[PDB]
Amino acid sequence: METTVLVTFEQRLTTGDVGKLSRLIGAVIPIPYRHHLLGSSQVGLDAVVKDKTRDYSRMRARMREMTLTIMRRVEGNQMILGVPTHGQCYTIRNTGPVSWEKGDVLTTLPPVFSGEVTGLVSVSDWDLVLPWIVPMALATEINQRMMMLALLSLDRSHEEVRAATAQLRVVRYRDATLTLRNVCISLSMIANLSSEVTLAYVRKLALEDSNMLLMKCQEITPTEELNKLTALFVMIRQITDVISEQPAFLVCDVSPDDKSALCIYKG
Amino acid sequence: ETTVLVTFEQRLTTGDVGKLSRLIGAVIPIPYRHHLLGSSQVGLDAVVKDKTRDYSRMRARMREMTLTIMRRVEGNQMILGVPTHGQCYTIRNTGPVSWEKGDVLTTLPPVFSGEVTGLVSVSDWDLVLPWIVPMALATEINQRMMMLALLSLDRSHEEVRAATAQLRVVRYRDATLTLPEITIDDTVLIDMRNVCISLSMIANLSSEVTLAYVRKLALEDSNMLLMKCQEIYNITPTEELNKLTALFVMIRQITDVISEQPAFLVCDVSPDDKSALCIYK
Amino acid sequence: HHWHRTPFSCYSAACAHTLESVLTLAIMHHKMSPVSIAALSRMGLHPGFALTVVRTDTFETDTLLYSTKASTAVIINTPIVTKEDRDINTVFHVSQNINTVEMGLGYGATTCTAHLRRVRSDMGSRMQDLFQVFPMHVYRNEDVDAWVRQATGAPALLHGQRATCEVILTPVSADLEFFRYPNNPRGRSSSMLGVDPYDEDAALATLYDHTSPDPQTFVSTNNPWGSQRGSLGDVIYNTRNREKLGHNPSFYSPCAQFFTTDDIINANKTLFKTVEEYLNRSQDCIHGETDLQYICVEGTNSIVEKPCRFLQEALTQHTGTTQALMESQLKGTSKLGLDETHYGNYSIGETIPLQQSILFN
Amino acid sequence: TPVSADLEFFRYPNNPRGRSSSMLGVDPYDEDAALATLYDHTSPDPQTF
Amino acid sequence: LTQHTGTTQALMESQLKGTSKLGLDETHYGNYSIGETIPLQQSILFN
Amino acid sequence: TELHPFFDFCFHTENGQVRPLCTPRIMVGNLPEALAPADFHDLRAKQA
Amino acid sequence: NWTATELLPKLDVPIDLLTHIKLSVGEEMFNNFRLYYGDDPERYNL
Amino acid sequence: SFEAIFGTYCNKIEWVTFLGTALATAAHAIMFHDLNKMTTGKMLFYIQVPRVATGAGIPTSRQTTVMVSKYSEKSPITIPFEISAACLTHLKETFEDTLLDKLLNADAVNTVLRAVKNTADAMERGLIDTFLRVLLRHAPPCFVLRTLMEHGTIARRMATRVQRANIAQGFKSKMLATIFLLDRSRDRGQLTRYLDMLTDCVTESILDNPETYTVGGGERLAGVIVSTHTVVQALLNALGGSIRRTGVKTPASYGKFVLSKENAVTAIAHHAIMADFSQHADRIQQSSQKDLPESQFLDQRLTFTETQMDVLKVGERLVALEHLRKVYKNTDVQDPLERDVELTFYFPVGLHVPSGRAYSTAENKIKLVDTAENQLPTTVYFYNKDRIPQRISHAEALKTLCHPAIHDAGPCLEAFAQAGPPQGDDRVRALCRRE
Amino acid sequence: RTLMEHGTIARRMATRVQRANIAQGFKSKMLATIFLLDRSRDRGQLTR
Amino acid sequence: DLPESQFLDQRLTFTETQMDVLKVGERLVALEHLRKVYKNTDVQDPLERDVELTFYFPVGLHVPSGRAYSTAENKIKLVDTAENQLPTTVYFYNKD
Amino acid sequence: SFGPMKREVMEFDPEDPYKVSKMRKLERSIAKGYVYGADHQAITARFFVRESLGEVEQKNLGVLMFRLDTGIEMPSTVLVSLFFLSMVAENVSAATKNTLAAIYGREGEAIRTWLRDGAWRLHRVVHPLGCTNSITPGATCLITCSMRGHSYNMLKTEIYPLLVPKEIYLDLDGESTDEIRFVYFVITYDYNSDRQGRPSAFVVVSRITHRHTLINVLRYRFRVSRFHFLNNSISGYGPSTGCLGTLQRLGWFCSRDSRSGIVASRAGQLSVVKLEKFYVDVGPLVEFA
Repeated sequence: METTVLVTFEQRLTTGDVGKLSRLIGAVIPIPYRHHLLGSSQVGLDAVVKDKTRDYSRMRARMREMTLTIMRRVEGNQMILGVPTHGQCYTIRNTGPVSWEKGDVLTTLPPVFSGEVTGLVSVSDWDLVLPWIVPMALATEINQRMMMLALLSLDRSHEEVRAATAQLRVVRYRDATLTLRNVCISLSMIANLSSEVTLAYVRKLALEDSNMLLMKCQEITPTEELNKLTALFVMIRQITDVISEQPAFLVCDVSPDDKSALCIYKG
Repeated sequence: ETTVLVTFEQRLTTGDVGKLSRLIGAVIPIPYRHHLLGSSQVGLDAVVKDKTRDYSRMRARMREMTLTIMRRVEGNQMILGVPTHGQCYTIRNTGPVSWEKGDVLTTLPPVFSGEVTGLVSVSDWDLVLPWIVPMALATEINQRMMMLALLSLDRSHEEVRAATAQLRVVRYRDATLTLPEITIDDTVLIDMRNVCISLSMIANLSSEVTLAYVRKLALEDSNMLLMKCQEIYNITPTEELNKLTALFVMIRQITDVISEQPAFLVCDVSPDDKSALCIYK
Repeated sequence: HHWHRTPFSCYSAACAHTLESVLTLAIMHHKMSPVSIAALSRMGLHPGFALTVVRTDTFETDTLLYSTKASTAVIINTPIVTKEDRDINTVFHVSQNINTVEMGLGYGATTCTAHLRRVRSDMGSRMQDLFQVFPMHVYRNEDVDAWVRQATGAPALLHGQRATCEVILTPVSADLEFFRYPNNPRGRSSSMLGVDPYDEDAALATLYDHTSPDPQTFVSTNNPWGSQRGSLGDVIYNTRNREKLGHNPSFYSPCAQFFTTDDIINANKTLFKTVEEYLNRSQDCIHGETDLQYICVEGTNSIVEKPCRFLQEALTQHTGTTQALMESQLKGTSKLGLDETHYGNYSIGETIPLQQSILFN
Repeated sequence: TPVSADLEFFRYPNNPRGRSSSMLGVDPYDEDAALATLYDHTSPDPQTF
Repeated sequence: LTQHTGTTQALMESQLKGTSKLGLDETHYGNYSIGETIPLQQSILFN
Repeated sequence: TELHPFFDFCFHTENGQVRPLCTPRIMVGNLPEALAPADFHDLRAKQA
Repeated sequence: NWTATELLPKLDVPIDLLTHIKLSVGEEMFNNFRLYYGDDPERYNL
Repeated sequence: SFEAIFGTYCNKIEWVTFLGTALATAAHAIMFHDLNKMTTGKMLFYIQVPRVATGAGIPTSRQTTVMVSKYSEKSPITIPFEISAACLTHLKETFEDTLLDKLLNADAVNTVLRAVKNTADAMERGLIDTFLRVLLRHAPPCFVLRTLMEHGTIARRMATRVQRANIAQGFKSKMLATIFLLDRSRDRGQLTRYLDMLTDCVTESILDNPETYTVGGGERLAGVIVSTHTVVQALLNALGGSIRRTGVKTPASYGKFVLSKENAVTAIAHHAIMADFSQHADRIQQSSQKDLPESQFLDQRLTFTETQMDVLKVGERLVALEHLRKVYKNTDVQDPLERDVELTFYFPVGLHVPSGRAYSTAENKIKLVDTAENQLPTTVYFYNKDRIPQRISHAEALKTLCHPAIHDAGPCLEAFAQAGPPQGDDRVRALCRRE
Repeated sequence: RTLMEHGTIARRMATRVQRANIAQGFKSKMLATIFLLDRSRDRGQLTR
Repeated sequence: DLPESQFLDQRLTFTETQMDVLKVGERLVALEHLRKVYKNTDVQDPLERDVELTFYFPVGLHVPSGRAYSTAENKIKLVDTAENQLPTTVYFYNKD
Repeated sequence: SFGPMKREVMEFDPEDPYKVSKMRKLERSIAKGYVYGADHQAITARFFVRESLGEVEQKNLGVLMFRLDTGIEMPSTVLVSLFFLSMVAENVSAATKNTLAAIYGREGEAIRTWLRDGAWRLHRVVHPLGCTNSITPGATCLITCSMRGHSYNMLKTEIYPLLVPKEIYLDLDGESTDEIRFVYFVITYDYNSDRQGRPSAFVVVSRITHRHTLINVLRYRFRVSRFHFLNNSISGYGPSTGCLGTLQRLGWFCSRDSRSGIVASRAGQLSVVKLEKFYVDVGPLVEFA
């Protein structure tokens, strides 16, 4: 019926491992790029989870490039996938740590190994590590905790600041508790430079005030002047690239045992 | 309606329809969205020949246009299927950017490096198509319009022109385009205010951890971003959650000032790099 | 913590007086700053070390390939059709699911390197700029950073892609022996065929136990600065250490196939699965349409690699130190084989006579 | 210039401009890359480097 | 094509003393010979 | 010991611990004669 | 299941070797083999 | 004026077929419509060992018996082929009397037909390509196979360290002496010797049909040498007296793998197949181990045709040739036999000769000047792809020297702190507190 | 000869590496293939 | 496919003439004296063709002394004169 | 021969986008009698709704449903109508607020006054779920809620409209034309004293498609809240608030069909705006300020 992506099992999938793939019939699949044949080494997110110096946001910058795809059926030597048509309903499988509820917007995130390190049907270093289809309001929440832990990561030498971090990685949502760098440089370039460059621009604009809002906005070298504002706006572009989490689903109703949920596919 | 049959209504040539026969899959905007339209409305050219003619009014105008895809060009009938939100469509390249598979495309008014004959100036009317740029060139070319409008606030009359020429040759992927001799217009000014207000609130919400993060990092680390940005405690995390979140309200808005509408998201790019399967209007 | 370290005094205690020790102690007072090496080699003054430039050379080559009669059964099926809808150009993808069950007992096929078509590499003497390889690493001082990046590394091709990498080595090291015979540029030959077919601790004893002897010389280490774990060859040219560190993965590095600890521990699986690994994971090629040398992105050919990952030796080409030696090599129509040493000089002969063979063809 | 290396330039055949300006390896149609090969010396040199 | 060339007649007699070949570039201290690319001296001596 | 030319490395038995020291060889002659020999330094002096 | 090989019938074929049959499993021309010297009583346990 | 549009000379495509090509004498192509339902295919082999003991007091082994399962590896293919919806539009719409119905009806039909015909062409050439890539990825190089034939024969167990050291020496010597073979000037007889060496050091497989792939005269082939353009024509021009063009019988159809009534219930019951099941079960109700006369891969009712092939004779073993650029010309995909092979070179620069033990051979040739530029071997010269001398030094090598990853020590601190003192008692003494 | 040896193997725009090898092929083939009658000649080499 | 294309069906009445042949590459190739159609004409045979070739060579080219040397020293033994030590002239034979 | 004759069969299935959906539905409608829910390009979902939530939506049909993230773990997901959160917003007249507070409030609701007015709107408790058709009154109300597409009777007999209440609509009714008309949904806060304000809700229709040109016509309306948004930025240092406004796509309709109406319910009637051909189409959140 729909779009088709076949996955050629370069590794030998034992019938018991097929028994685990035949349980994940609904589950999402991160595909690197839309093509009809892909290897099992392509299919999945393990090629993203792999570097000595690889940061959470950089993986999220990679996964945002990866096309979401949905498992259709596992026929032995092959995995059949469907790139989901936008706007249609899809039975995706709740392989995240969070129970879904009727009406919620679901966002793909890379799985975090903080207290919930997980693998799959692995043989020869390839498992099928599966992205946390997490609710959208918690997806922004998880992002904010990761940056604030990293903004406080330099001041480990204070125990009180370390006790501020000790509360911080405790993430608690409906029926679920889980534990959790240039992006924080990007946070700090906006925090410091907007403090200094706006003062010559508030006092000039505050005379004429159409929406009547510049009045309490005041209450709140031209080459180097633009050089600040260039490296102001481009760092604002860099953080907004890794903030707007591009929502992926809308669960209409949840199948019982919370394994699956019919989800109309959005974005 | 979706399928838009188009009247040419001008005196076209064989050399006209031969060009569109190879251009099947191009992006044409229509304002009215009937099944039957004429080429006075069909096409983007009929508003880029205005008399003021700055990027400030052309960009805000054509977000009320409705984009279509060129189909079935034989003789005098133009089938323009209005795309639906979220189906896969292929698009022929209208502007020389290779579109770099996997990213979001947008709508750029007109090249505005001169006035390009989009098809052929037929009866002194050409059919000019929008540029469809991969949203990085779109945001950057909209950034510099406000960069150089903030510049003209605190310059007298020449260090604008000595610094616009520094910033107008935008060397992007396959393209070196030109800022259109930046005219200070009020659609920029109403939104340059809210940018200056958005810069103000981030200074308010910067709660001395988000502030000092680079200035604490330069003492420990030696990074390329860290050295170029040299020239350029509290036990209240729950409050830092809300201040960072309210800071994220601003930066998702001040980017949205200079960003454009997300549009055709690349499925695949041909090795010819001309026809590009794309989803998501 | 002293500036003057021990070999100053332990040189001066046996130094030879009268106008040469007086000045050579002041030449031993040359700084080891990066900008000192910069100005030093800039004025041609040779710094206190000797480096070894390594280089790959890509040869586009006809490979003949015998295959025995009815070796492997290509089991196939009916090529089935699916239809993707791209709304004005619909695409019928068509597929044939095929397996290949193995041949017999032995290998029923063999590849033979037969005829060089081209040399994609130029055999050039470009340098691998670590300012571009590791783009993140700069100095803590703005001024020194700008001085270094204007000292070096702030569209054109005629012989195919340029190829290079780098190793630092002590200036004692025997050009008299070690460079005459083809080796590992790490200094200590780490060949996995020498070590036991699975023993990881024995393989680590080959690589980094320098109290264990070197194979194939028994002089246990030639470059201590670039053979040890955490040596200078190791912290830069291993991809494990290079990936602890911040680098660009795009660049090809002929050092990596020597200095990668883990990628040569993984070539310690059972002498025939060794060569099956050599056939399976030979997907580290060089991209075709690039000026310099960037790795392949998505394969498409299991190329035959070099004897490294298999024999772990790099060749040497003809290497005359002075043009006196080089013009006495190529005086008239002569070979590139003479090993000749002038007192402070050397001519390292080429192993595979490529300067003879490609001239012949 | 009298110092010019016969080793690095004169025993093999080369462009007597000193900088090799052969237009068979360059981006062919690109006149800007062509002038980068010919007259831009901040650009590297073909055939000798 | 950088032709057959001698800086000094010493080098030139070293090149063509007798029926010998040509391309011996053979540098002296300030004196240098340049070897011809095409053996035109040999081919015009021959044919 | 000789991990790096420009830097010298050895252990130091402090108060209960063999801590390493990565102390930079500041001059070119801080290398041993085992690595930078006497004739090499003299010959380099001639080059200067 | 190697009993399914050694107990059921087979197919008389000409074989080939690079080196040696007992080195084929120690130098591992193939992995997941079975080697046995005394005639196995396990195949008699059905 | 005129333009003279002359005859559009539509060059018709050259057809291929997998069984007609010479690679199918190494292949054995079998249709099996539940290959999309297998896990794999894992042929088990029972080998009675060649058994011998002897002597008095010689350590006599007991009766070794080997069983060995070989697996199947996939490589499935998908090409696309596109039809324009504007091309399908007139086949759907089909106007009344209009140039479109007269010509572009049949032209949209022919656009479809051309897509399917180039699709079948690409399916056959993708089958060519995948079988060639399975051969290449499961074909170790010739010097490797030569060394394994030579020094690995007598070694019974897992190989000894000394033995595999000589195996490494054998790979080294055979690779250096035996690289770029046709590029190296070799005699006709010596190339015949090396092809004898190839076809002897390779191992002729299990499946062997007396009916197919025999030359007219009952003379059966033994495989094929596949190659590219220049190497094929150089082999032909070398061995043209021995290479005789002959029509060779080839199967004109595919083999079949069938699932029995029994065997489907077997695959349902415990998710496996034993091939040739009823041919086992008749042996069950007979005396058990009577070996089967027609295997599932050997009972093949293959139709047959002939194709003109260039066979030759090496090792008294008839070997076909293949010029596979006949199927790879004008195709996008490069030949997998046209193979780039990179090789890594090293050389020293700046490397101080130890002057105490020094000397000068070739001082008869060399007259260098007594300057320390000459006395320190500082720069080093070389030839490029062509004979262009190329000078290298620390001055050109400044791009790797002055970088701060040299003058950092963080990872080096970490490795030296982790890898502690080795247990040499000189070190154990030298453990000290001074700095 | 250079074109038959390398060029039509690819079909796209000629690679920055490949056309450089084409230039080198012009050099080598021209310097070995200029004045065939005047250079040394076997009857076999002439027929080849 | 058009079985009669207009270039393809150029029917030509046939005759014979004694010509040269060669069996090269199993592709039969004829020869032609073109001199015997350019005999005693003003227009020369265009296959007879001047082929210009550019030749460069240096003169007065100083060599740095610290890397300078002298091979062929068994062949040469100059007068120790700086007229010999600098290049000033450059010698080369003519056509003859 | 073989290959191309098989590919004609996979080619010549023309005139339909797949002819896989339409043909294979018929071979199961011949099998099972005429099947409903199959000639339906729009997209629905059946939801378990209690009797205390069953009202309004039951009687008058075609109206929004909203999920709650109520901060209590056991009933954490309460269905909310667009009529229902009129007892939260500041826009709604207190009579109009207490009209529908007395419809819902009969002994099964008024927690949801106290855990929406009290447990404030963070504009993340509400989720635009969709619009209704075909309520199932029984032991449990079972609402078929449409997701993408129109709300309509089965048998395609009547397009169910969108029942927008009047108070939430006319304060951001768009301009007058006859085109297609997108329905957006806007939550605006007046940050005055009580940590969120009285979180004001809006159903806004506009011809404008683009994002920042749409929030600019909100930058006209909401200066009273925007100047108060700037106020608590300096009225509280350390404490901050969040978003000023929150925009999301909710659907569209045909804009000649925009006409007023009324629902005829318990506790009096309620003046609404009836948007007839309402294609439900939920969009993403646009947090702005």
